Amino acid sequence: GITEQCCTSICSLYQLENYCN
Amino acid sequence: FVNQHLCGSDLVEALYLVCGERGFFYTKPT
Repeated sequence: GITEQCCTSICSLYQLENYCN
Repeated sequence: FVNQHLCGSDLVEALYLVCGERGFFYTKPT
């Protein structure tokens, strides 16, 4: 899951930008 | 702005600013 690495963990402008195609 | 927690709502917002016009998958592990 990706919404977990951010909501269940931490997420920066790079982690969420690594999800935008 | 430092690393933080964000899900769907505030999560795609972040996905939005980071990319936004690039569109993201934002999958939901249900």
